[PDB]
Amino acid sequence: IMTLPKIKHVRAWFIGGATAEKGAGGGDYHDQGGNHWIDDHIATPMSKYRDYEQSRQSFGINVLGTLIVEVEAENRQTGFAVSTAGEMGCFIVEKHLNRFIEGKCVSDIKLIHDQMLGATMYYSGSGGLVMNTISCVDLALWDLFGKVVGLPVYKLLGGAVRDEIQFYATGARPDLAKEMGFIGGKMPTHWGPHDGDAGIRKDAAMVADMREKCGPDFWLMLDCWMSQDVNYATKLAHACAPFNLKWIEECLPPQQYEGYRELKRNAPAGMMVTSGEHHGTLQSFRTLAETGIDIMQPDVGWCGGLTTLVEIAALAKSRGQLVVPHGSSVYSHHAVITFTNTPFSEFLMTSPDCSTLRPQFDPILLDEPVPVNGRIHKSVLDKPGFGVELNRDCHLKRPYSH
Amino acid sequence: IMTLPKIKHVRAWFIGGATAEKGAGGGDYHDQGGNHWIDDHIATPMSKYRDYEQSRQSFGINVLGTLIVEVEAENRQTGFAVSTAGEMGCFIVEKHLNRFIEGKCVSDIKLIHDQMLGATMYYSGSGGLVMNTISCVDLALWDLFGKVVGLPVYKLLGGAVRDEIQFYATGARPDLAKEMGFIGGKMPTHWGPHDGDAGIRKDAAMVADMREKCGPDFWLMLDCWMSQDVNYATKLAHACAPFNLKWIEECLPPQQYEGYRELKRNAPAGMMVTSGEHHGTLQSFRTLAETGIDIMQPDVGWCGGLTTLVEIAALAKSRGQLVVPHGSSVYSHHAVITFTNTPFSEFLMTSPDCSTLRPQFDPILLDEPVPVNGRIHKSVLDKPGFGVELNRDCHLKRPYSH
Ligand SMILES: O=C(O)[C@H](O)C[C@@H](O)CCCO
Ligand SMILES: C[C@H](O)[C@H](O)C[C@@H](O)C(=O)O
Ligand SMILES: [Mg+2]
Ligand SMILES: [Mg+2]
Repeated sequence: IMTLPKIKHVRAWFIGGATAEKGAGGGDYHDQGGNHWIDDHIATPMSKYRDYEQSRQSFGINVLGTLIVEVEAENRQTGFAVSTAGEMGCFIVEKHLNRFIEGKCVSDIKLIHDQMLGATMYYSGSGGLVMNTISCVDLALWDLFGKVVGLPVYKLLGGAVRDEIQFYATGARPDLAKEMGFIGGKMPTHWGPHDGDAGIRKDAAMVADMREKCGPDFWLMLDCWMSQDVNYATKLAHACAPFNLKWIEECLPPQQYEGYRELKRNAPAGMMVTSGEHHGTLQSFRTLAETGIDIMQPDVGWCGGLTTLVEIAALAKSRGQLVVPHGSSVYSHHAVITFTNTPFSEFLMTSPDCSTLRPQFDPILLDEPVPVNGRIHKSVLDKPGFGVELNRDCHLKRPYSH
Repeated sequence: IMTLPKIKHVRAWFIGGATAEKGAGGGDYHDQGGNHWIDDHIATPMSKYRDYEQSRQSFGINVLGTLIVEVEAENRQTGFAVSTAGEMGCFIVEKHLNRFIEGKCVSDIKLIHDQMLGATMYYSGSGGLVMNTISCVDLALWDLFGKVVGLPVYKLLGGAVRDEIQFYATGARPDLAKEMGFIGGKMPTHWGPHDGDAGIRKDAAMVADMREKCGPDFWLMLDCWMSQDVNYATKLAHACAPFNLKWIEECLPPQQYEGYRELKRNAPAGMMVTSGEHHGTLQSFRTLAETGIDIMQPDVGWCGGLTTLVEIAALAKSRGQLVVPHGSSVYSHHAVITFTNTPFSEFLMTSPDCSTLRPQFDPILLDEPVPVNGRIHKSVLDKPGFGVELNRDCHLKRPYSH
């Protein structure tokens, strides 16, 4: 029998965010610099305001920054993970959650997870900031466990059900993505309800243009980042039907379950409606799944962690729905390669102009895998835990201790 | 016409919490000391764990502490409010929300509220910590506006619809509350699902005992603080029917809307099922209301603020449902005294043994009204804003600035 060490320490750091260096990248996808496609007039719940229409950074989409959680075993072996939470995330880990982590066996992952959810239920809001923090701890624990055992997380889960992961790319250049080998391209909408018919015409024209440039089989999708209402989303969906838009994503704020049910009913035949990247907790996904949307897209570092993601996958599978996680790099790779119902995955372009394969969490992860010709072979993931190391060269800050 | 000043500064402080003095009380109801009824073997989602069964403080119900938000107008007049968020709440106000507040007219309350919701949607989780912070800002704004205009918030809202507010008391001593003049007493359950039939027997016996001591007309209620499941809650509800328990509260975690619908259907005839203190955003309450529960109980400082509470009241009223806010002291008083569908209100005993009328938010609020003979006359609320001043004698800490 294999002997397992206990967890000795848990520590949290952060980079980027309102109290560090702006544009640090890493865990917080939106903590970028200037002239980045990911901040180029993207439609949001705030773009109806003139002062917040051109830039998401202007309303503060980058204030949190990156949270880094590292768990150390008694034998000095360590595991870690990153997510979006920054300094406040550090407070939660160092001043609250540490009590459930330290002293546990490295294999007590599900126990620690349940205790974190139970202990923070009174202030977690079942999603967002607090759940991002819990997710980061969960991932760090899986990483440590796999590194202690000497196995990649995907093998601990029951092995891969496919030899490689195929990706679609999210960014402003589906055409460049096709050249890179991706199977599809998801573009962000730039106009919203306040833009009316003109907004619909413009975003639909954007899709029409890429359809002409990419061909019929390369998938095209629209990401709406919680910026619409049912009527606008319905009009946009129908305006894009002629171009065989594969799916229209997150048209509504997360609490609007009833609206998603209506939107899905109104959707053009064969066109999928998706959401989920901002939802958290298994129970929320149960409610989301029952709205009838085609694909739920939890972010492994935001939905509650790998422990929760695996449950969401089972939920979707029981209903014949697909689960295609939001970004997440290796944290998603090790999970989805084992999911029969995750036939493809997402790669969110961190490259300012979507012309290069800059790593998903650049530069916080050392040796971070990137799709080559739109794919990541399972052999690439054949390393202990999630297979990466923390880039200690980054200016990590430790705001709290215990 | 009256001239209104612009908002010049917004500042956040905190007391209590994991990074200050434990047991500070104030905004965080649970940041108490030892031997307090509010921490006496209260059933929770964590009490199934032996190490966290006896005390909620042990699992960290007190790590956040009190958040204090003060908004200052150009004319030097100030308004403020308190809630549960502490240090992290300060980060959110000083490093993110300040951009939507400063520079606005003191009357731009609803605008600032919508911008706070839109700008934090990507990490707010629609409730909990972030929403508590937003609520605190909202309340501070109403306070400032009323103080600038020279009117109590309840008059700005459209006046009182009753001359006094009648209260029920939450605590371990319904009998002592009856002597104090309260119209009812809500007790916390001490056992949970893991305790099975014995747990049900014990909490039901507790209700039976108070029914014998208090008489038939004094109301009795059970608060279950998200600690049960549908079957346990159903059994407990039926076990308490013989004693005419008025309602059984928050039996399930907030995301379990489907469970609440089932619980309400299973409830004994005439017995009410309530929840809502941990829910946030108007949309969540729409979903909650549709489960059919009888009373929604948002906390003004957690649900999104006064701006949101007024909307929730309209939602409930449109359906014939009642809205009875969770604690909140003056922040609830000024709102509910104007609600036709809030016939009574709650006073959560901060007194360690529920024998005295220690102020709801003691000691952070100066001149904080307390029910006298179970009531608060509207004349008591006849002061600008929410009618109270910040107890600057407390050891307020300013972790962030901008
Ligand atoms: O699904 C995703 O990769 C994210 O939602 C992309 C998002 O950050 C860009 C805004 C699109 O409207
Ligand atoms: C005593 C209970 O656990 C809560 O702290 C009280 C709260 O839920 C209320 O409704 O007052
Ligand atoms: Mg998306
Ligand atoms: Mg309650």
